[PDB]
Amino acid sequence: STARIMLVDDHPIVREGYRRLIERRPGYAVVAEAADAGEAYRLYRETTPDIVVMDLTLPGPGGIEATRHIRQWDGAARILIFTMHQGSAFALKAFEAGASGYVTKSSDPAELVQAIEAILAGRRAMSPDIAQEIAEERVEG
Repeated sequence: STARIMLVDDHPIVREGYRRLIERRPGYAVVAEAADAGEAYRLYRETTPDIVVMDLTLPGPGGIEATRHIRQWDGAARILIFTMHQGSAFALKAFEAGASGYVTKSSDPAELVQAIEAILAGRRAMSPDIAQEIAEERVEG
């Protein structure tokens, strides 16, 4: 049940912590690591991974701008925004931009791999806290 992944985070050591987390789910290989949007686009084109995982916040343009760029080149691109920032604000955006998942970094660690798992399954991934915020906002809307 296999997969190649790209990580785009400007936090070189946390990035590594998350690589090691992702790779405990066997079959999953983190195949390119990027530190900003530019390097991301480049490496996407040249490894065309099964899924990219990106911060929302990047030195330069962030994951949402990043996501547009990549989708413009590859409309089927699977991107998971993974972030510390929350609020149905940004996730709606991220979504309207093409992201297939928006997960928060203080959710239960497991979230990350699950999300990746579900996106590859072909579904849209949302940690609880953001699902709650969006739903909660549709409810009083």
